[PDB]
Amino acid sequence: QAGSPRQKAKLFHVIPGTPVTPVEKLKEQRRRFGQDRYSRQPEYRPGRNVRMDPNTFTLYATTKGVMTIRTSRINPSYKWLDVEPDIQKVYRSRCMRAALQARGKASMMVAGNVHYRAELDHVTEPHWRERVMRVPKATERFQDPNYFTRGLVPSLRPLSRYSYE
Amino acid sequence: RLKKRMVGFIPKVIPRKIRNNMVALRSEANTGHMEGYIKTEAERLDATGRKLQKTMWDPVLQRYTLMKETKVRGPFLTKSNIARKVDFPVGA
RNA sequence: CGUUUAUUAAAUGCGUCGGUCUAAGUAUUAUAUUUAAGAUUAUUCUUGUAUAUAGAUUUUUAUUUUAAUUUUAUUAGUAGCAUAGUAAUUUAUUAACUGAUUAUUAAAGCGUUCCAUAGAAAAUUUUAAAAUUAUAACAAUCUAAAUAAAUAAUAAAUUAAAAUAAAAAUUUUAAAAAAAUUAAAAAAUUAAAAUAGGGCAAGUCCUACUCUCCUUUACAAAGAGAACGUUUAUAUGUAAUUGUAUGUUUGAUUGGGGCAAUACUAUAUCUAUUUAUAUAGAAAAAGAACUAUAUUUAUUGAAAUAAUAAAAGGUUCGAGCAGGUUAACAAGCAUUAAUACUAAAUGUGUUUCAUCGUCUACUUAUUGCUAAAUUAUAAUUGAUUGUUCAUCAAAAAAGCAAUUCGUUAGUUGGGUUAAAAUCGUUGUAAAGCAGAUUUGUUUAUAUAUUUAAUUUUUGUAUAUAGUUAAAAAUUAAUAU
RNA sequence: AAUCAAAGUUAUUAUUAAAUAAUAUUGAUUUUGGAUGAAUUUAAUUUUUAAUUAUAUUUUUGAAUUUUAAUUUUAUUAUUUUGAUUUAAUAUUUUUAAAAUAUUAUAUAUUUUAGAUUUAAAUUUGUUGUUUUAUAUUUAGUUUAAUGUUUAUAAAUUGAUAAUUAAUUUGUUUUAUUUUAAAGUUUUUAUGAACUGUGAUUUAUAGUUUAUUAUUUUUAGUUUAAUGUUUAAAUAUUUAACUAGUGAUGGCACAGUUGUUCUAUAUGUACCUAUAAAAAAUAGUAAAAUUAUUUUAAUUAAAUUAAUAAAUAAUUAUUAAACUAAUUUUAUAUUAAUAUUAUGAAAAAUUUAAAAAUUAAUUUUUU
Repeated sequence: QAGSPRQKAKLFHVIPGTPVTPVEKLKEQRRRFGQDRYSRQPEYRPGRNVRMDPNTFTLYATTKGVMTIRTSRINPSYKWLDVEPDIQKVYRSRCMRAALQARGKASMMVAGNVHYRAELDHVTEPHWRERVMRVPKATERFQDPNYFTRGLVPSLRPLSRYSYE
Repeated sequence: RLKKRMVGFIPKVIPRKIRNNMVALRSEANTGHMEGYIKTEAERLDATGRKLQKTMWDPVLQRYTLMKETKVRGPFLTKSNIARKVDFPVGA
């Protein structure tokens, strides 16, 4: 019927968890133009100190620092790329966290544990399902504009309605 | 070579090529600048009988000046872009 | 009625006819062609070349050239006539893929048609010496030995046989497991062959035309008080001999994405300002346009030319594909001097119901396989044909219809070399020997498959069996 | 039946070849004309028998390139009088021509039998010894400089002017080479009309049927067939056919982008692709080859692109490198610089596809 081109490799250009300069493409994402239509949703949305390039959806860090992926607590399909700027802040803990757990003195319930995050949130915020599932009535989503002039509410944000946690 | 007109993906339409879709917004300040601009569908169709106009940074002057549209092919500072002399409201 | 390199509806040739030519040859003539004589006739209609033309192109059809796709009237028509076919009928033959006749919508014959037609090639009838089947049937000439001493080919052999499996292949090896010398005949294998037959790759060749391009001698302009030769300009002619005419999957596709295990052959689907780099031109500040198989190097498209040269690699196969009662089957791609189907001759291992089993000959066409005639009618597989033919299939020799702008292409018919001293194996014989078949090896050698008359036709039932015998198909078979 | 492994010396004879060398040169191998000449004529403003010390320029963007070197100055066309010198090469003919081991029913040379078997090279694009070459003996048989010692010094930059606090080597100037064999071709001019075309050329040496001078046809050289098949023949033997030429095997005449053609792309001297001659055309883009044993660091890869493979990654290679936490006191081929005519991966595990294998796959891949 026709031909086809080869699908390019859209994968990580750093190692997640390790330090990162800004001139490194953190991930070269598929601007999933389904077939060069103009609407896509990238796999790894941008995170802390990470800024997305508009054209090719490639995440470039903005400040040199250790990098990481934060899988969304709600849906583990939607991930952010966090770059936390301090490289010593994590290195000087890893060298402990990996020196403690060698002597068998580190606890495995750490937040950073991959398989614990499901339970970690639930120890602290026990009804977080209901805090994101709750549907807001159009009254409270647009709090009385007079409360903005009377100054009660610091600033009305009517479009920020979605709980991205 | 022959094969002067290609046939793979003859694109339906094509924005750049349409009677006046790409227009050189040359500057009304006759500094010879131009900024090629494709008229969007807001003006692709003849919504504008008037010749397009815009305000754009005139990089020569370093000032925002008018940009009157004009065909992209042609000398941009002809003996027609000379402004008639005038004595300003300054001076003695 | 002559004449030819694959030898003829090849090309000649007389006449008619078309065109040209009255300052080099006689305009009932000679140039330049198309046809073909003889006899009947020679139809309908035009889009382009040519002519004429008026600055040229563009226009433009007295005659001519080429054309007519439903020209198709005359005329013959299954015919060298694109398939459909062995055309349907009739004959003819025991049997009619023959051939001839009738008519007649012939895939798209057709007026240069058709008839007439002689020694040719067919089809009958018929007769007949070639040794035509049946059929086998040496009279003749063609020794050994003695002598002279060449050729193809040659990696080697002590194994070559033989059987079985194989794994890429036809099998040849490997392996297993088996067991016979020198001489001459045969051709099954080694390469018994040469050399044809393919198709692919890069290279070159040669021919052809509306689209590419010079050297080009023609046409037109101008310049010379134009006395004629030259030079220009504009033109570009297949008369022109240059180069292109692809690549990938098989005939479509050439882009950048995406979904299909962050595999992707093109796999399967879809999308879309996803953009066409450079160089000359175009835009002169910082801003910009055009176009190319969209990585983008070249300046048209076609042919078989008997195409070729240097290579490998298949049509006929250890595996594939599409059109036979729907479905089992002819058989366009993965090997490889195996170098066409059929016939002749000559074998073979299988396998197939109750003894037990496998010899039919013919007609048409040589295609292959059926139809069908002989009362009754050839089991199915497999390996087979360099020994033999060539009928088919077949390489510009043509021709018909058919496709092509042409060169040409594909059906159909007539044509068209088909071949070397046998070394190894192999096998048939032999080795001059013998007062004698034979212990065991191992066996070309085996009584019937073109049907009669007996006799029991009774048993059984609407007709009637069964051992046998005679005759017929007429021939005998032992290495120490 | 049968084997059995093995003879290295002729004998005898003497002034060429090749390059080189910068002095001559009207055409080497009998005696022109031999009437008296007319007959023995090769000359013209072009890389020519004339042969030229640079890397910058400039240039259809891509095969195009540097100007006196000392004005007659020596780079200049060359031998007898050292067998003319030198260095390389070396023969060629005459007639020589040789020798005494392994069974006794059968795989392959070792003495003591048994064990033992790709013949090699290529080709294997692992369709993995894939059907190619080799009779043997000897001779001949293929060109990328493995090295830097004292006079002596280099090193960048803009588009352009210019700018050069911009930081730094090396070199008494290193150049030259580039495989081997092999086409069809292709162009440049010389030869050929004794074969064969066509032009032209012969005006009556046998038979015969019919009234006929036309016409049947004796017809031993020729449309067929057998034999022959490196044959007696690079076309002959036997034979069928045909045969009536006042219009033709034949005086000489036409020649190669062309003659001739009763036209077959046929022939023009035994393949018309004419011969002959002169080239280095191309052939790495699956042709054939590419010469020296005993060695001393490993591996594969599979992506961007292709009017479909000389180019790129990745691999491999040559040369060279520096020791960044991770652990044992373990274990680690990571790189740079250059050289590089390559598109397809056994058995698995699965995945597309009528596949009837191809395709993806990814670990193998023997000195």
